[PDB]
Amino acid sequence: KTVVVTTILESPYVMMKKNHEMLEGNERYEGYCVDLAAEIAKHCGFKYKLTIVGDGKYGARDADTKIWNGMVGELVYGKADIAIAPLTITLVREEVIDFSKPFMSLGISIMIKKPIESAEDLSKQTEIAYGTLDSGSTKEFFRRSKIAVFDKMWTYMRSAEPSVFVRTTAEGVARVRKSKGKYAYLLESTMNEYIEQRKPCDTMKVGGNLDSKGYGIATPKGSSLGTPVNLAVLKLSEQGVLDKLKNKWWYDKGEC
Amino acid sequence: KTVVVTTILESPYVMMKKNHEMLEGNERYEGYCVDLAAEIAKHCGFKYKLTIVGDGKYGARDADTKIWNGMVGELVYGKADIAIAPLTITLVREEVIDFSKPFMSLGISIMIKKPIESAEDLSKQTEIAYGTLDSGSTKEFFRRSKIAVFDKMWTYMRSAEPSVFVRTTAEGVARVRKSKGKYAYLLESTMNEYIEQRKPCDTMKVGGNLDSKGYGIATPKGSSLGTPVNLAVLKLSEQGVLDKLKNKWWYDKGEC
Amino acid sequence: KTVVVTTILESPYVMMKKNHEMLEGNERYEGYCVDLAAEIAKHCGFKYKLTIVGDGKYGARDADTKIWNGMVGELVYGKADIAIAPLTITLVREEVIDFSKPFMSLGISIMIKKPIESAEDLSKQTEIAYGTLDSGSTKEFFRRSKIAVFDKMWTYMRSAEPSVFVRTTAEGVARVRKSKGKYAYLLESTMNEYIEQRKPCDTMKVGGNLDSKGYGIATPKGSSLGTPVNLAVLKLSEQGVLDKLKNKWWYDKGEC
Amino acid sequence: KTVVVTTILESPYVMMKKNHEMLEGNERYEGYCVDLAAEIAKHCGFKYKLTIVGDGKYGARDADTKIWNGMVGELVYGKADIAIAPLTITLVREEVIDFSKPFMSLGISIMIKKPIESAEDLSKQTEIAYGTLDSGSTKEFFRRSKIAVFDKMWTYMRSAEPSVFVRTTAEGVARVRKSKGKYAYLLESTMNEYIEQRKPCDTMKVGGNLDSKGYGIATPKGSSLGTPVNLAVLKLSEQGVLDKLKNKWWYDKGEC
Ligand SMILES: NS(=O)(=O)c1cc2c(cc1Cl)N[C@H]([C@H]1C[C@H]3C=C[C@@H]1C3)NS2(=O)=O
Ligand SMILES: NS(=O)(=O)c1cc2c(cc1Cl)N[C@H]([C@H]1C[C@H]3C=C[C@@H]1C3)NS2(=O)=O
Ligand SMILES: NS(=O)(=O)c1cc2c(cc1Cl)N[C@H]([C@H]1C[C@H]3C=C[C@@H]1C3)NS2(=O)=O
Ligand SMILES: NS(=O)(=O)c1cc2c(cc1Cl)N[C@H]([C@H]1C[C@H]3C=C[C@@H]1C3)NS2(=O)=O
Ligand SMILES: NCc1cc2[nH]c(=O)c(=O)[nH]c2cc1[N+](=O)[O-]
Ligand SMILES: NCc1cc2[nH]c(=O)c(=O)[nH]c2cc1[N+](=O)[O-]
Ligand SMILES: NCc1cc2[nH]c(=O)c(=O)[nH]c2cc1[N+](=O)[O-]
Ligand SMILES: NCc1cc2[nH]c(=O)c(=O)[nH]c2cc1[N+](=O)[O-]
Repeated sequence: KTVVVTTILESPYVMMKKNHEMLEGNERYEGYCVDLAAEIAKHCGFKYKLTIVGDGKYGARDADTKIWNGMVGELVYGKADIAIAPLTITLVREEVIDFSKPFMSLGISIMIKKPIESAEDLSKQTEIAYGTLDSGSTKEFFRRSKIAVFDKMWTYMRSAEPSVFVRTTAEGVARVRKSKGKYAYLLESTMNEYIEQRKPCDTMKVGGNLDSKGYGIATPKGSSLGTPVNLAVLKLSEQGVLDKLKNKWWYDKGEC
Repeated sequence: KTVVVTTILESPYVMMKKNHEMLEGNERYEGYCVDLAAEIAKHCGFKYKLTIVGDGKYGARDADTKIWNGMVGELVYGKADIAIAPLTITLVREEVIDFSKPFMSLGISIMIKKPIESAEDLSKQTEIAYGTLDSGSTKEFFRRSKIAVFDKMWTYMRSAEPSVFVRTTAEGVARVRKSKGKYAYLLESTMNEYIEQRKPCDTMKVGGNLDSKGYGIATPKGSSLGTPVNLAVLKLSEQGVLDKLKNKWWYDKGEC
Repeated sequence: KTVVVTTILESPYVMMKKNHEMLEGNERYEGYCVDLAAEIAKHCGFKYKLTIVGDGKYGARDADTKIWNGMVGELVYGKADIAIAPLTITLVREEVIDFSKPFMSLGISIMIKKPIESAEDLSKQTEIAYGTLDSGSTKEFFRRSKIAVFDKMWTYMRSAEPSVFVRTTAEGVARVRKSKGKYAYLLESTMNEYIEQRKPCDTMKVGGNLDSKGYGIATPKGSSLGTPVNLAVLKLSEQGVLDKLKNKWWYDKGEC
Repeated sequence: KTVVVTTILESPYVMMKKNHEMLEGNERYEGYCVDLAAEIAKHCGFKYKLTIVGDGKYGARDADTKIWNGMVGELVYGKADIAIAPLTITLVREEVIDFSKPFMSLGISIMIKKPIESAEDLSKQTEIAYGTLDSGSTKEFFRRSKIAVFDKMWTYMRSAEPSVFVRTTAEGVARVRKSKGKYAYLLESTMNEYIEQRKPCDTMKVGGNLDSKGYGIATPKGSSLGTPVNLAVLKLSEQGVLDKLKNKWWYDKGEC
């Protein structure tokens, strides 16, 4: 039986090809996650079909009806057999599905207009503003923080005029590019570097990751693909395959 | 029942108390892993007894007799119920034992005396020598690496005189401090930062991580502790506790 | 029973929530004294309701009818059970009501626009004018002062033109910000620091405190709350809670 | 009946006169506390006899025997009717004896040789050393402290070579004087100022008080001298008498 691989459209993980309208099957898509799916299938030996999640969400549960949307919902309700996507490994998600070892390491990073080379410097000064997404995991991390630096950041951002929070990541990047060095954006390190390697190459990632997270390949609880996929990720990590794929899709196809 | 925790003596993970002669039980030890064990036991609501691994080794499979030693041996042969230590998540270990999600991220870094800011700069120049251990993860990573930069680094190291390889990290740091800016050490980033934060403060860490690894909490295969321990690790990571413990034993206790 | 906690509307002690219309009860208020009331009630384990004093006055005795107004009136005439507010510990108030040990220390300081580093520096020179409230504790302190510096300051202020006395605190701060370094304001050190930590940040605090005063928690005479409240104040001061609460509402929420 | 006033020999509060062996009665002693006792007696209209505490201690429980020593024990066991001394208002003492409102404000301050202004700066730099007494309430303040600055200074102090903690305060000021700018002393603000005003006038108090404490007049619990002495202290504070006595014994009799 062929294995359904649910995933999401997000550059450079999964992207729609230039000549995709004429293509069919798995050839309509390309990216880091497509190559990762190919490597996992080669390691384990199964035939797979790539499918994009219908609602285009990573996955969350509502306190009202206790239902999961997105790829986590697709996994828990039997619609998909495996999720190969930039899905963050969280406790709430891990309670309902099985996560492999993280195949990519990320964290919260600072985006500026290409000095302030760390988070504490940005917190101290008020000359350069900084913002976060209007609603997201990074925003909740800032909200529920204990360290003094992040507490000061959150007290500043929550009570600030104009609203430094931004609806969507694209609007935040646009704000950073417009503000001619006045506004800094806080976001995931992987997306930060991806945008930094995009035209017109006017943004730069500065400093280190504020926290540490990871992306995992998720399977339903009690699935037969859990253990073999976990060993596949570890094998690809020690072989340097995962390092090669990140270099290819972030830098070899970069534009700077 | 009292769960036996197998552990190795490593700084700042598990060091002897300054007055361990006047103490008995788990009060004899302190460090990062002692606090981690305390929090893991608090989450799962059980009592434990810390035990230092007698062989003093992390764990590997014998080439001929196929017998594991170290904490991996203790878990495989039922001499312990958990291994709360900086145990690297690898493939063969994952095949014999169970690993949790990585509670700390590490990679190969460069140690220089307090001109070189990256591995590319290190490879291009020949003024400064550099090497790794005589045998271990770093040397095997450089031996099998197909990437051009690390391939060039390895072919330099193999054909360099005097020999750039050292017998143990202690003599590696010693040779770094004695060469007076004429030697770089390729070691784990955690040990790099720790030695950086020690007196007399004559070493620094340059560049990013060459690869990416992780330390995980090990548990015997088929144990009932694996899932609660994994959830405890995820909860501690999301609450910022692991952020605090790393900063405490690396920077707050630092002498620089 | 429910304990009535009379309070005054003063910043940053008790101020309205940014969206107090949507809220009700004790969640409708915020500030230093709200947190202090929460901790005091937690120590003594009682239920409380925050009520703003209707007259909007701290409390004084009428020289004609000998009737107290404000929160001192509420405590004397049995309209409240406790007064958790910046109430100054004075002689007549101590004669009518009971005060705890001072939970915060304050004095008379100098407010200048961001040449003078002490009160005697103000006294010796004449270029910069300075004054106090037209009616209040500071003017009376300067009036009946036998110390040479304070006596010289007072005899300058009395025989000065244009008049150096302001109607209220807001007018004094405004006159400080409308003189371009040609006017100094003599006010309480707590209000000095507060206005210093607010936008547009064009005022500073120079020199030490001219005298010593304290804010105390006031309880009705012959009540069972006095001794536990005094012990609670002492315990909170010894634990550093009072140090933290001032830092939060003065500096951690500052705008400079 | 004459009132017994227990005191402690401590400059400038209580001191022995140059011609004391010739004199008898209350004339054997002079200082800030002697003048304060005179003012309190005049306000309350009683005659008093000044006595020095036999063991020369302020007061502390001995946990094994549960017996108070010093002037606190003198008051508890009926030996003395009032204590007029630099007795800190603490939680443990307040439960057992009665304290008036504080007549003097003090705190922990930094003593240098006349570089660094504030305590956070001292914490950051490791060039200048600093340490408190081998015992006393300053170490207890530092240990219980949860703020990052004071906690990090405490962790520096605990693990420090050579031992920066000092046996006695005189040895501490001697070490500061001999250290020629290398060692800073942390102690009470009042004693800091007193030593600053004495020959050879080489030490200087710098920065601000780290915490806030106070000295109070102590009376046995449930005694008729409580409220009158409290009112006397308040009246003397509002009359400026306490300011005058502080100036007289710290500066008017200073030597710098
Ligand atoms: N450089 S990267 O973000 O593409 C990246 C990140 C990571 C990789 C591999 C790569 Cl290539 N493997 C590690 C894995 C190895 C073992 C230790 C942690 C997991 C299990 N996780 S990681 O630290 O999240
Ligand atoms: N010691 S550390 O600050 O570098 C550090 C490192 C890591 C942390 C948490 C911390 Cl505090 N959690 C992550 C975990 C979170 C979820 C995603 C990857 C694992 C599962 N692993 S990690 O990337 O190895
Ligand atoms: N830093 S502050 O003004 O908020 C402040 C001021 C003071 C505090 C505590 C704080 Cl946090 N406690 C002291 C108390 C402690 C004991 C000695 C005097 C009173 C009883 N009073 S204080 O010296 O008036
Ligand atoms: N300048 S000083 O240390 O001699 C000093 C310190 C203080 C004085 C008076 C003087 Cl002179 N009175 C105040 C008192 C006044 C009222 C408010 C707090 C107590 C009751 N306490 S204090 O703030 O501890
Ligand atoms: N960077 C990819 C990406 C991955 C995500 N994974 C998640 O589990 C999630 O809850 N939100 C994410 C947002 C993004 N994003 O668009 O920044
Ligand atoms: N704690 C550092 C450290 C951790 C290790 N963990 C392992 O699982 C391992 O096989 N070898 C290690 C060597 C070292 N080392 O000596 O740098
Ligand atoms: N700083 C708070 C503040 C506290 C006060 N307490 C009093 O007991 C009082 O009689 N007058 C006060 C004025 C002020 N003020 O300056 O607004
Ligand atoms: N008068 C100063 C002083 C006053 C003190 N009051 C106290 O209640 C105490 O327990 N210890 C003290 C030590 C000192 N000291 O540093 O000599």
